[PDB]
Amino acid sequence: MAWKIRFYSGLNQGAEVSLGEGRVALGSDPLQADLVLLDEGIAAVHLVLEVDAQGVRLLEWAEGCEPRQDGQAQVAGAILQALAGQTCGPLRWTFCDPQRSFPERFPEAEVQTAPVRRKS
Repeated sequence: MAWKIRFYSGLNQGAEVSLGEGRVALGSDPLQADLVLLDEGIAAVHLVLEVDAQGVRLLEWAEGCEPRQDGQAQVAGAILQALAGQTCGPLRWTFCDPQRSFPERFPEAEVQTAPVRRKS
């Protein structure tokens, strides 16, 4: 198989799965999801990827979430980077080639500091 995925959230924490070529839907509904995710806030179809030998492409995701890669919002059609930290709301995951190892801890990202404004 082409790639493997590791989950770092929810009841899937620590799970690892090898992926062949084609469409991969992740979500809480087993009728619609290739990878069943059990966590609060996971949609019936939460995230849809297209996998081939060359890489992993982001296709679709649940309303109310924004897919991010090391904190940066991604758009439909983006090619995702192996071993970067992927998030989509509650879901945290990464992927890599079968000949490489996953980090034990989810990849930390440098996020810019938020502005704040005191209320009164």
